[PDB]
Amino acid sequence: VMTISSLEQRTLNPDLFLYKELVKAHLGERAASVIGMLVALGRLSVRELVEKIDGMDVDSVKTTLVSLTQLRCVKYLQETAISGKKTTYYYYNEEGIHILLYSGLIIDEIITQMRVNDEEEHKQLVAEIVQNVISLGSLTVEDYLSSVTSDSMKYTISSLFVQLCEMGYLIQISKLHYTPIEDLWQFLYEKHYKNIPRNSPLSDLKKRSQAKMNAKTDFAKIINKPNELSQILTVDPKTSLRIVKPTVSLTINLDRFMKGRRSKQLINLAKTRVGSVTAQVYKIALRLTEQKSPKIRDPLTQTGLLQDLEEAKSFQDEAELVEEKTPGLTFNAIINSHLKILASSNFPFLNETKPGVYYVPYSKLMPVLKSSVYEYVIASTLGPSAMRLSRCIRDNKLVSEKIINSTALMKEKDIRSTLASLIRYNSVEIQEVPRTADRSASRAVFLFRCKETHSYNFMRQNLEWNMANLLFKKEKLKQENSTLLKKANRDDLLPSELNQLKMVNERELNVFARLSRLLSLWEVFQMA
Amino acid sequence: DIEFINSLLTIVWRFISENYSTTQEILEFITAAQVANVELTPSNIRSLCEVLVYDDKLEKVTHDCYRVTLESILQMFNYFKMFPASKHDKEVVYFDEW
Repeated sequence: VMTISSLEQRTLNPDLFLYKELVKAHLGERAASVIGMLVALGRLSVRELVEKIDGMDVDSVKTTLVSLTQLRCVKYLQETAISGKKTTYYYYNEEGIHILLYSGLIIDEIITQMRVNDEEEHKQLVAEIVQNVISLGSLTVEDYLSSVTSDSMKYTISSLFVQLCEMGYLIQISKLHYTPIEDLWQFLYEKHYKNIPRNSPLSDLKKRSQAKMNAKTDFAKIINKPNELSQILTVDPKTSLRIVKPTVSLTINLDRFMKGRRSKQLINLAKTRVGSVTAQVYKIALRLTEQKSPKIRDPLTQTGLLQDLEEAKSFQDEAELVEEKTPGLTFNAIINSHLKILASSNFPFLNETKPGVYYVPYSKLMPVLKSSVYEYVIASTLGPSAMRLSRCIRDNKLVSEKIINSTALMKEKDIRSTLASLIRYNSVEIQEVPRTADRSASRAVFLFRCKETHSYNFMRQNLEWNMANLLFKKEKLKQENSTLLKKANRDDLLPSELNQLKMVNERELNVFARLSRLLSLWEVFQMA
Repeated sequence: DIEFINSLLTIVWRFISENYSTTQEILEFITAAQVANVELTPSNIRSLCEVLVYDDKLEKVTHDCYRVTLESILQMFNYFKMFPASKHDKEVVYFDEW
């Protein structure tokens, strides 16, 4: 009745409308059009934009294009065909809009982890600098340096600039860094398939080894190019201190921001399972070791190509051995007593040891991290009953109600009630087995088996539809009070005008804190 | 019959806090004979073991025994309280499909 229950919007926009929602708050109108269409239809051409919508031909497209490129909201690729001419295809780029969904959250960790300089002018300084970085989308050093006032200390803001290069965070602008992982692999696959001067028709399987191995070493140099390079940043001419290259520009990065929050999730698991002191000693280790830790960067070869059935491991364990290599080899050598209490107690998480050197595995750590958080979700959502039965399916696997009723807890009827509450949304599935009848009819045997990626994805439905109505009715709160807000802006009177002024601001503060909260929940669920 | 399933809701209450523990079948061999109402056989060795096994209670460590960590906070992620707000919007975070 009256549809105000928001059943209208409920069914039809999974993923999708997420994107053009955020860019609408960002810009709106034309900007939401192109991206929203860039999502729905996927790969898109310049001329193709005009055809569909028909609105504002060639005036809007060229304007939106450069607008999307500065903030790099579009993945760009150009190539040609055997026939001739040229073509330029655009993709929805990475999860940039997620960075626009981040903003201050990134700047938060930027401010907090910038310690080693105690409570300094830095707070007002780089907050002005970083806000100028992300907003413009790209920053050249000299043109930015020109914005700084004269007859003052010029290297005060450059006191932390070369310190902005730091370890992680801001890196240089490089070339093709924005590029489809599938396409760059195919472009790098050239000079490989192309390589043989009619050599010899022996051992066709050697074409495999040739192309692959040569592509892997050529892939490593490309991905480690933005990762660590000291050339540009560490330049140190005389008559001064170390000063970043005035020519080469910079950009923010996924490295330590996605890492810092991942460490938080580990701390939350830590702090839960130990004291506050143990979490700190485990923390000071993570702060030094976070540089060479792939972690969030883990698959890196996954998107853009096949894995295998057979050779899947020969791919996977090839990564696992380099996930064996770098954690074992490079990381820190041997308060060690408080490490031993972090040692003797291992399960669930980490503290793997080699003779002479100890370090945390980045391979086997994730499964127990996914377990905990997920089990805490069901614990949070439903009562204590729904909790216990989840693992009851996870101890052994795929069994009937016979040994379940026995081994679980107490009562049949309530179990059946929470069984259908558990089986309500996916995640245990159901079994297809007959009893003697070969799919003929009821009374057949039943079992319950754990679900892979299905019991995950329902937390990926929690991604958008949480923030959706959250941000939307916050935006609807704007246009409703829009006549008031414009009056407030011009004023920057009456008893009742100040009332609704505090109203919206209240709702605004609480809705943004609610954005970041469940944001922190989603971030851990995006992997495995 | 009905006498069953109601006997496991009592004797397991506070014995937890008084438990490092050792041998894990001794924990029952302890629990089996106690309270003078006792308990019968190894049928209960695998009972309180594999029933309460999940969601804190006692942790599972090698050489067959039980540890304790995060239940001490619950008996006292955690601490959630003060919900809900009375009216007008927010959350739900359930069903709705999507």
